[PDB]
Amino acid sequence: MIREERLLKVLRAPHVSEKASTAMEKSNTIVLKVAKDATKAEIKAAVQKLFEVEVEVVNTLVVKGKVKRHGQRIGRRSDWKKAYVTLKEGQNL
Amino acid sequence: MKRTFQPSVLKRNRSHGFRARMATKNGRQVLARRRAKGRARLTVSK
Amino acid sequence: AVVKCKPTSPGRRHVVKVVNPELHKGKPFAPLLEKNSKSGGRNNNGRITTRHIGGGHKQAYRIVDFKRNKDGIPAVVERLEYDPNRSANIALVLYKDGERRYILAPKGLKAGDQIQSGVDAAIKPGNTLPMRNIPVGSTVHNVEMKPGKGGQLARSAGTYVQIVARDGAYVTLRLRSGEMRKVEADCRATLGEVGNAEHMLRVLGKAGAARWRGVRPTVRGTAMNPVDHPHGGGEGRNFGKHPVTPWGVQTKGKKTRSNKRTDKFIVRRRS
RNA sequence: AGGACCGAACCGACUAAUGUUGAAAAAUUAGCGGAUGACUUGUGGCUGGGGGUGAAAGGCCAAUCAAACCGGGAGAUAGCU
RNA sequence: GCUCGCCGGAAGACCAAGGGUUCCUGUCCAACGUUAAUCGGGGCAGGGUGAGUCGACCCCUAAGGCGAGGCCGAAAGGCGUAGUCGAUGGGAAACAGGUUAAUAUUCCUGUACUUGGUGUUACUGCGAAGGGGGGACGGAGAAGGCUAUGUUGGCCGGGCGACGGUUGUCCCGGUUUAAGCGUGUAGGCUGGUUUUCCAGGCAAAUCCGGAAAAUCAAGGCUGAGGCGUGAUGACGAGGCACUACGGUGCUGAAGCAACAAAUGCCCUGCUUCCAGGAAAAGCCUCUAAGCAUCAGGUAACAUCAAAUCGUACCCCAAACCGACACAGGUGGUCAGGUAGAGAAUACCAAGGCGCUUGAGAGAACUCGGGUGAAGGAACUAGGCAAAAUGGUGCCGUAACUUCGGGAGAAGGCACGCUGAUAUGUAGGUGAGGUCCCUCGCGGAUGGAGCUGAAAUCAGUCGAAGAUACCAGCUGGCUGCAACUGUUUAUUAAAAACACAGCACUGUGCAAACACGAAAGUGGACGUAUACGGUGUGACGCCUGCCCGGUGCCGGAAGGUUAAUU
Ligand SMILES: [Mg+2]
Ligand SMILES: [Mg+2]
Ligand SMILES: [Mg+2]
Ligand SMILES: [Mg+2]
Ligand SMILES: [Mg+2]
Ligand SMILES: [Mg+2]
Ligand SMILES: [Mg+2]
Ligand SMILES: [Mg+2]
Ligand SMILES: [Mg+2]
Ligand SMILES: [Mg+2]
Ligand SMILES: [Mg+2]
Ligand SMILES: [Mg+2]
Ligand SMILES: [Mg+2]
Ligand SMILES: [Mg+2]
Ligand SMILES: [Mg+2]
Ligand SMILES: [Mg+2]
Ligand SMILES: [Mg+2]
Ligand SMILES: [Mg+2]
Ligand SMILES: [Mg+2]
Ligand SMILES: [Mg+2]
Ligand SMILES: [Mg+2]
Ligand SMILES: [Mg+2]
Ligand SMILES: [Mg+2]
Ligand SMILES: [Mg+2]
Ligand SMILES: [Mg+2]
Ligand SMILES: [Mg+2]
Ligand SMILES: [Mg+2]
Ligand SMILES: [Mg+2]
Ligand SMILES: [Mg+2]
Ligand SMILES: [Mg+2]
Ligand SMILES: [Mg+2]
Ligand SMILES: [Mg+2]
Ligand SMILES: [Mg+2]
Ligand SMILES: [Mg+2]
Ligand SMILES: [Mg+2]
Ligand SMILES: [Mg+2]
Ligand SMILES: [Mg+2]
Ligand SMILES: [Mg+2]
Ligand SMILES: [Mg+2]
Ligand SMILES: [Mg+2]
Ligand SMILES: [Mg+2]
Ligand SMILES: [Mg+2]
Ligand SMILES: [Mg+2]
Ligand SMILES: [Mg+2]
Ligand SMILES: [Mg+2]
Ligand SMILES: [Mg+2]
Ligand SMILES: [Mg+2]
Ligand SMILES: [Mg+2]
Ligand SMILES: [Mg+2]
Ligand SMILES: [Mg+2]
Ligand SMILES: [Mg+2]
Ligand SMILES: [Mg+2]
Ligand SMILES: [Mg+2]
Ligand SMILES: [Mg+2]
Ligand SMILES: [Mg+2]
Ligand SMILES: [Mg+2]
Ligand SMILES: [Mg+2]
Repeated sequence: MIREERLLKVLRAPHVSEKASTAMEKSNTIVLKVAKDATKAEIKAAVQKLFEVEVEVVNTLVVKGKVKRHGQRIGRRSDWKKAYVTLKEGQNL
Repeated sequence: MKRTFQPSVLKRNRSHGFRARMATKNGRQVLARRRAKGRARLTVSK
Repeated sequence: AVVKCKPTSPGRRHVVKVVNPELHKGKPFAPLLEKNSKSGGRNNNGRITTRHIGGGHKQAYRIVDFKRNKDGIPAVVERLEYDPNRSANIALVLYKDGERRYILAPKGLKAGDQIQSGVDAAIKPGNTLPMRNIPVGSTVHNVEMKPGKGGQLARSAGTYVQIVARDGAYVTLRLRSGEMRKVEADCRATLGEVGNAEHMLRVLGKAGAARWRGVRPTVRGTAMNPVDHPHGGGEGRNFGKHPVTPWGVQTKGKKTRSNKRTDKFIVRRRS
């Protein structure tokens, strides 16, 4: 069992893009932004408890932040974690 | 032609990395000198 | 067997090889094998301390029983074998209780022969006895210098020691060098000569054959500059000085033994 | 069988021409040598400066070598310009 | 978009290293791009990297590193034991099809596999930091069996030709399918099983090693590929209906055989040689302490788990190393057609490009090439450069020689195409049918079909048949070095260095010697048939006289002589 406070912390934002929408349509997959240290098990538990849907698998990747030149100064956006959450064909979250 | 710098990340870290500096008192003195100068990058580590 | 190669190429013209038909053609006895990597003449400071060492063939170390301290259990010779680590051949013997060992193969020893160690061993080649029990005049090899230490003298191919005298607790030995030395009578010796006496009749034939044995080229002192050898320098071939080592010690006749601890045991120098 | 032979890859570098504020702070083109061996190559490791390493040219040791580079003694000293 | 040209053992494809967003989309053209730029690896913005099986991480060790105590050293520190790290090596498991603008062995579809934790059942001796087996290993060579792959035929669909012919012996295109599971083959190694005993494997062992008998004569291990299933699936040339002209989607025939064939596989095999060819764990097994109807082990079924990190893109290059969008450098894998010995070379396929200034003109001169009357080294320091030779088969080949060589010495002849021998020969491959049996992926016979040199004869074209690319100049005398090698990275490749061989000399092992204030380490887990130093330098014939000088070795009567007293 993972604690409720952790589950409330792990999920960050739903990722909005056309690939995410195609995932939602074709494969019944939602794409979320999660915490950099959120494991697959915590993501699954948090989606089930917080979105009240049945999950069978999650897929994760880490996005590298880009380098941006702002006013000739060099900066780098933060890395973030993204989850492909497959709902088991009966939920429609 | 073949030039003098032929990069290897493992060899770089083993030669000049943070742990290699810490392993001897002379390397620790290198680190003290660089800290006192105010260097942003102490070693080649990152 | 000493056979000369036919001059079908310039590197083969002068090759003379020693081929022993009796030697085992298979793999060595595995549980009696240990690995040993090469040092290149480098010590633990990583410096060359002995020049002209490096490369050559990979070799596995064979554990050879120089002590010969299974007294009273007879052993039978199974097969002769090639040992890369030494000039002599070795013999894999099987003991009556099931123990297998490697020994230095004496001259004449072959598969099926019986060997035995201990004080009551029969006087025949390949048998080990204390030199108390070995008559004056016997030819022996693998001689111990201290009781229980293991044979240390006369181990190369075709070598042997002559027992010249026995007085008190010491025997007087005649060494290959010609030196007459005293060793304790409790020290063990093996009857007979070391085998492979034809080993000195080999001719390597070419530089590569010396390289196969881990020997790197020797560079003469007079061929280099004075900064790195006392023999160096000159406009053309010039010498004009007494020969010395790379470190300046005279190298034609000057004596280097300095051991007052073991001087008492040396009956006469090799001359 | 062979430090065997001819010959690509691969390792090299004998001749000539070009180039010489170069396409290149050592190359290009045509020829040239070795090409199962004392061969060649990847990865990692060891040897540190009067020290290493050298099939030995005072060669090589990060385009630096009859004593590396960096900092310090240091504003060395300069009857010289 | 149509032509043209270039690479194609790469200038195509995929990786590792290294780089780090350069990847895809929209938008902009100041600066950057050696010119313009609407374009870009440029500016700006958004998007994009999905894993139980790939890799890391992880288990295990090599060189080597560090190193509790320890030994040593003015301090700083050096070495090293038990240990603990350290891949470039060993160790569990996934394939095919489809899909995005950009990811895929990761998503989807289908079909699989590995290891672990639990739960129940049934049988049941479980247990190591220890014993043993195994893992587990070289170079070279030879042959057989295969496969990737290609070619042809058959089969299916389509065509009847911009100019003479083209319903045929014509033309074009396709003809594909994995892991897994079942089988246990070509072939490789090895005799089994069962009793009793034992100076061995630190203790013990039924395990390994040894010894003595019986009995039987076939058991065991390994093993490419084929076949069957996987698969009535998928894919599939082409047809059809829209289009945003990029593509969306539906349907979809045949999908076979023969022959050739690797540098890949059987093969960590076999034969042979000397220079004699990792370690440790996983794994199998054996027990000791111990527990002892418990635990734990095994077999079946169920169920749960397999985390984390990497994954875009370049990768012989405009993205890495070279200050550059630099004719340089950069490890591994893949390997089609015709000709060819070939991974040479020429022309092509798949695929990728025309190298980021162009337009004219058609002077000298420079660069890189083509040809040249007569002469033919007269050039020059010198035949420098250039010209020339160049293949295969057969004939033929001197001095000298260490008998191997020299030698491809030199020199010469044949060489295309067509027909015949022989409607395709000798050879290779091998089906149907028949016969046998310890019955099958069997033995023997039979040879259809397929594939296919070399030669001889006759004829025939051209100036020329090894016609292009490609591809030795040869010979005579002589110095030096025996020879293959090595060297002044970047003006010297040699006669210099090395070398096998020879000799002198030191060294008795706690060796001499070398690196170290030292402990230690190398020499060497070597032992005088060994190791170090020095000179000479294959081999043949040889290597003379001098010990006055210097060195070294040996001697100790006498002279001299330190600290000390
Ligand atoms: Mg030597
Ligand atoms: Mg020598
Ligand atoms: Mg010189
Ligand atoms: Mg000197
Ligand atoms: Mg002279
Ligand atoms: Mg003189
Ligand atoms: Mg050769
Ligand atoms: Mg040659
Ligand atoms: Mg060239
Ligand atoms: Mg060659
Ligand atoms: Mg000089
Ligand atoms: Mg340099
Ligand atoms: Mg100096
Ligand atoms: Mg001063
Ligand atoms: Mg000054
Ligand atoms: Mg003056
Ligand atoms: Mg950018
Ligand atoms: Mg782009
Ligand atoms: Mg403009
Ligand atoms: Mg511009
Ligand atoms: Mg851009
Ligand atoms: Mg992942
Ligand atoms: Mg998944
Ligand atoms: Mg080690
Ligand atoms: Mg300590
Ligand atoms: Mg240490
Ligand atoms: Mg470890
Ligand atoms: Mg590795
Ligand atoms: Mg892609
Ligand atoms: Mg085939
Ligand atoms: Mg090959
Ligand atoms: Mg990729
Ligand atoms: Mg350019
Ligand atoms: Mg380039
Ligand atoms: Mg290369
Ligand atoms: Mg080519
Ligand atoms: Mg072409
Ligand atoms: Mg012109
Ligand atoms: Mg010209
Ligand atoms: Mg011409
Ligand atoms: Mg002319
Ligand atoms: Mg003429
Ligand atoms: Mg003429
Ligand atoms: Mg003239
Ligand atoms: Mg003239
Ligand atoms: Mg010429
Ligand atoms: Mg020419
Ligand atoms: Mg002359
Ligand atoms: Mg020579
Ligand atoms: Mg040569
Ligand atoms: Mg060179
Ligand atoms: Mg030079
Ligand atoms: Mg040169
Ligand atoms: Mg020692
Ligand atoms: Mg000489
Ligand atoms: Mg000479
Ligand atoms: Mg003389």
